[PDB]
Amino acid sequence: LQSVQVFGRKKTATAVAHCKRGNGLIKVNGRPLEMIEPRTLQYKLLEPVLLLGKERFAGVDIRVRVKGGGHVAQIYAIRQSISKALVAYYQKYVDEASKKEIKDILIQYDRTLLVADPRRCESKKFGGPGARARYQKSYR
Amino acid sequence: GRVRTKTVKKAARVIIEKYYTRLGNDFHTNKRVCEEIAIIPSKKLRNKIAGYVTHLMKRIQRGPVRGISI
Amino acid sequence: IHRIRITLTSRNVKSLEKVCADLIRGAKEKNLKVKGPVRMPTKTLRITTRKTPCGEGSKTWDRFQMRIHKRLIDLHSPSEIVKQITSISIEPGVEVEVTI
Amino acid sequence: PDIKLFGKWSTDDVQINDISLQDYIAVKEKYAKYLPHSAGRYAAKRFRKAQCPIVERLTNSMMMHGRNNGKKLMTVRIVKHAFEIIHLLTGENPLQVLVNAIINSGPREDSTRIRRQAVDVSPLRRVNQAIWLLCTGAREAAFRNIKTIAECLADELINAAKGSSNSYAIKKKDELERVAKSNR
Amino acid sequence: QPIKLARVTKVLGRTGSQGQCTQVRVEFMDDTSRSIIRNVKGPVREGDVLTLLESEREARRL
Amino acid sequence: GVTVKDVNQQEFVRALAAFLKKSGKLKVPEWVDTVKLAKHKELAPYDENWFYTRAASTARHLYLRGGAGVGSMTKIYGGRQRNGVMPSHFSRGSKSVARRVLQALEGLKMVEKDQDGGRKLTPQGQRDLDRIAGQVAAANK
Amino acid sequence: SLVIPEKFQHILRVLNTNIDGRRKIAFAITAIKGVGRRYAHVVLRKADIDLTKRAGELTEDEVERVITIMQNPRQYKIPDWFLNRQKDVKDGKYSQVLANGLDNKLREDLERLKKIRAHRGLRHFWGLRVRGQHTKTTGR
Amino acid sequence: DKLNNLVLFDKATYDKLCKEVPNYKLITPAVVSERLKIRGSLARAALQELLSKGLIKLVSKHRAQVIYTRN
Amino acid sequence: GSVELYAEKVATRGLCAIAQAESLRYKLLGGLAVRRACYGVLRFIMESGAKGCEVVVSGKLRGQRAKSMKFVDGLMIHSGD
RNA sequence: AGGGCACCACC
RNA sequence: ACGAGACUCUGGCAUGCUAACUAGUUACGCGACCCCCGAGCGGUCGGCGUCCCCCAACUUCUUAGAGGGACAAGUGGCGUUCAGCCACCCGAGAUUGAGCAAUAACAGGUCUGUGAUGCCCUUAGAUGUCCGGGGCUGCACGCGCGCUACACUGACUGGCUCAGCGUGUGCCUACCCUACGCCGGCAGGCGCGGGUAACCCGUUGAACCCCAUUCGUGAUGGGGAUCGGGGAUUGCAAUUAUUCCCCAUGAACGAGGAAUUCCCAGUAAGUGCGGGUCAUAAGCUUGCGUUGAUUAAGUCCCUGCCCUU
Ligand SMILES: [K+]
Ligand SMILES: [K+]
Ligand SMILES: [K+]
Ligand SMILES: [K+]
Ligand SMILES: [K+]
Ligand SMILES: [K+]
Ligand SMILES: [Mg+2]
Ligand SMILES: [Mg+2]
Ligand SMILES: [Mg+2]
Ligand SMILES: [Mg+2]
Ligand SMILES: [Mg+2]
Ligand SMILES: [Mg+2]
Ligand SMILES: [Mg+2]
Ligand SMILES: [Mg+2]
Ligand SMILES: [Mg+2]
Ligand SMILES: [Mg+2]
Ligand SMILES: [Mg+2]
Ligand SMILES: [Mg+2]
Ligand SMILES: [Mg+2]
Repeated sequence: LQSVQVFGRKKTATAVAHCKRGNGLIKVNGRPLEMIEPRTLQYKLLEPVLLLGKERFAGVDIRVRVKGGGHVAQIYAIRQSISKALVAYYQKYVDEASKKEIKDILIQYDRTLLVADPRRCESKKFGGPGARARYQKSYR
Repeated sequence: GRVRTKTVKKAARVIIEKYYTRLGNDFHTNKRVCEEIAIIPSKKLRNKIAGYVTHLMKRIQRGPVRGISI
Repeated sequence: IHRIRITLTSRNVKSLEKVCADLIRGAKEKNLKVKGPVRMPTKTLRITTRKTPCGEGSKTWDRFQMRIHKRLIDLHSPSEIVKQITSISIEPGVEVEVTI
Repeated sequence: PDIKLFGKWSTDDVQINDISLQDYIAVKEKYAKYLPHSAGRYAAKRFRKAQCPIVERLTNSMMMHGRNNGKKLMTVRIVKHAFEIIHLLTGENPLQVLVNAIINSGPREDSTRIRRQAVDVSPLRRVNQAIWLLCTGAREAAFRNIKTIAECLADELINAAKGSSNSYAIKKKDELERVAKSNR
Repeated sequence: QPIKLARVTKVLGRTGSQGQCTQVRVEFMDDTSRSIIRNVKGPVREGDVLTLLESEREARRL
Repeated sequence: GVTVKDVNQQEFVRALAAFLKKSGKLKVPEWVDTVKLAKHKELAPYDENWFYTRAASTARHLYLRGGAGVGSMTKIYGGRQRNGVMPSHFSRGSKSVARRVLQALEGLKMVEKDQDGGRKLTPQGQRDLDRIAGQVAAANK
Repeated sequence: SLVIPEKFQHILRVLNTNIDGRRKIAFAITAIKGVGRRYAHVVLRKADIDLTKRAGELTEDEVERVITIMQNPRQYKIPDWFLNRQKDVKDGKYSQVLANGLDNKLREDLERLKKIRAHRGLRHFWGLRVRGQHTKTTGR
Repeated sequence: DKLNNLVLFDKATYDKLCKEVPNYKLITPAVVSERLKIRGSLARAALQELLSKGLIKLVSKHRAQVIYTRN
Repeated sequence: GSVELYAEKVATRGLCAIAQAESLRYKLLGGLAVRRACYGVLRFIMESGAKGCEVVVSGKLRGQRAKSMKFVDGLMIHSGD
């Protein structure tokens, strides 16, 4: 029984990928990875598989459960969780060399595939509609 | 800016003048020594003092320093 | 015996944690199966109000808040033993509710 | 595994003729991405936007005016359809057409108005202003017209790449450089 | 006059009424000599290549 | 093997609506040609057979998430209400429409009342939806 | 199908109103006062007219049927709550007033309110707002 | 001046459509409307008819933009 | 019978701001001079072991026009937690 | 006369 | 020595610690459905159950305590080689956002917050107090904060699919949040339950967005003012329309002169959701998330403030 559970975050969206020894299945909330909406950003989800090849994923089944945030943030959380889950599975049940090479590929393409973006919404302050904008000022 | 105030600078100078033999060029060891030998109320202040201690130790190894009399 | 649930509530985290630790230490000394302190989400009551008593000046606001912290402890013990354990000195500001 | 934009357009054959702009038009190699949507922090530091892929910079500049603020999925779809239309109309690589349009639209000399004095234009500002002019021309052509925004953007890019005077960006660049020459 | 290409070798400093321009020193790419001083609008850094439409003028401190 | 979650949901809804209309045992209210589906709508639905589409959508939602009542359905089909010169707000769907759809689905025996309240799919309804999903997958392939 | 028929009518006259034949039928009969989009759509649904055809494409029989249903909604199961003249204050009858009928109804209502010297009638007579709006700053 | 487009084809416009349109490199409802002085709905219906008859080829379909091309 | 009240003495009367404010208030009600009363309270506070103290008396001290007199001693902080 | 600072200044 | 800084709260990191049936995961058992084929250690399940007579392990996800972690610490360059600055590596992070905030002042605002208060006024035909009705909203006009728009980067009609902050039955005190079932086209009505709350609303099926549809440059299916008729709800009472719903009516407005505001990163802007007010209740405000940029890393030109001579 070889499995890992690795999360990825984007804003308030959090996706946990369970990656176990398998035949190459990838699901998000029980749906095929190609069925996740919006499909404008389908390549964002497919990027880990396109970069690493289907051969790396051929030996694992990955099921992703995602919640919170919005549509785009969930897309980014899913892709980050898939990449981090594959890296963790490789570093735990395969050699360190394979983990290093796949991690290098992912990092070279995009660092957010492995490292979470820490940006969060800034608090509103009184005297304006938002964090920085102020209400219009009149003089006469 | 990263200008350290007189609190940090004076604490670092006194620490170096009193415990020069236990200090070195390693920030983390200096931080442990500072927390062992001084009561510094906050972790951030401890880190700033240890960093300036490390900087001054490098300067002292490179040559004499006016502020510190060892 | 009976299953005892102790609910502790406070506005002071440090005193709340001290009381919880003392209760768990007492339960351990009495050799009781005690579920550790379950920490409920902290409640933040907020009141935002204008600073000025009149209506003049820059519209500045005070953001007052109160934080309520809640803990749960589960015990399998007789009621008398539970009361004896809860009879220890309780720090001020901590409200304890015992249910069987 | 070669990376093609939208899965259709390759970057290997794209050539940047102007050597001054070669360091400020990120289009190939490490800058080849499947989509013009990276959610990167390119505005964190100065000059870092030079690393932002040029297609994504165009997509960002299409999010105007206010009513379209933040609708990056819509602008990505607009850019995709515009590239499809460009390929149908010209037979060329839409990335090559975009690069040529930016090169031809960037003004090389401007006036600073300190009476005005002529000054040179840095390559980064050249790229910035080229993108701004192209998007502005497309938007103004598409406003209050049955022609769609994707078709207007494709026409603007094609005309700018050819250097034609039918391009809003080309006309604005010519006016700016003429005024700079007058104030020289 | 033919269009010339120059390479920024040193950023001298800000100039203009509102400080919008940057005065830099450029060395010509055609001839390594003949470095001159130019005023540039926009963010510029060392190693950038400028397209001089008129390579005869000098910045003259704007 | 094909289940609902394996197929495109819009295509599945269209196929299931066509199946319900072809079966023709679904009870349709007399006022389907007069009403609009919510107070935040401006016009009645463009599709004359909107009732079958709504029933298919409701059955799919019950498949994905059982125990939903009329209130949950009105939340599902709610949308943005524009208020003239005033700001827009969320608004719920028509309770009568949701209730009639649920009752018609119960009449088809694809839907039964849940023990804890609300409605859920019967095994027959689950089987029908999975068969429709298989047909959709076969058509796509 | 897409070629214009020989019987296509450029302009129709229905209830002393010029209906443009180029518009789709539903939005073409809205040119009649008293017929809005909702009422037009429900009338055409009751008349079994395809909504996809233009106003000029309708036959004389179809136009006559549409006019009959429009002028007698109650006979065709058009519900009372759909009507713009419900429970008339004088007759108590439910109807859909159209065009000159609608204008006459409005004039009669205003005349009645002014005759009894009700406050709303006086506001109408003076030309001010009648639904309680502030008049200090707007309506100039 | 206001442009008066046609809601339905006349003989000349229909012939011009069926003759010239299947030869354009780019075929969109907007460009067809501009060239033949027809409305967008008529252009969409005509392009759908041409696609059904096989005179043109579909490049991309989207709710906001549909792109056809010659065979 | 459920509620019981007890009385206790303040440990360091000189360090209680409320106690000192009441003492100053009753000295002023007793007709004592403002400067004398304020300086007496200040000296008592400082002798009680305080790092510092500040006493501000505001109002119509002398005549119709109002003003404030501030008496400070030792160290005093104003900002931060 | 010279020198600083600020999107409640400008660029 | 005060102020600055330090400080407190907040944001980001921890597969390390503590430990959870008012949080879950994984595993297993049962059940439902799909695939005869390739029927399996298959796929989907917010279907049920597994310390709770007895029946399973754990804490990644959630919650919240302790501790750790970042120091211009490392490398290169500049610098008097000081203080420090620039760039880069590693790194979750190399400037998160707030709160607090000196001396000395202003005849700045508030006696309409106060059983804070001096003096003056009034005090039974009252300036006390209650009750009834009206007004505070009144409309040739001028000004300020705003909301909705002028459309196709759109409107409409379907379909699909994602949050976070937080509130909830009350001394007086009447007034809570609501699931589910039925009736009604809608606003709503009736019944029957849960919740004093990580327990119920609630997996808070939010909007924008996404996918299709119709419209086709026309003051047009843009816009939704004004106005007629009818139906509900709160209330003792709705007229000078409380609010809400339905049909109908369909104004200006085609991007705005002089002038002028706010703002640099999860920011501006778009978008909706909570709290306050609240019997009835948001075009305001105070918070929250969601989508998410262009431009700049400068200057004293304008507007100011400060310093030196
Ligand atoms: K357009
Ligand atoms: K007062
Ligand atoms: K008074
Ligand atoms: K008073
Ligand atoms: K008042
Ligand atoms: K008050
Ligand atoms: Mg905002
Ligand atoms: Mg909705
Ligand atoms: Mg009409
Ligand atoms: Mg201090
Ligand atoms: Mg401070
Ligand atoms: Mg100003
Ligand atoms: Mg400006
Ligand atoms: Mg954890
Ligand atoms: Mg005054
Ligand atoms: Mg008033
Ligand atoms: Mg409209
Ligand atoms: Mg109109
Ligand atoms: Mg108010």
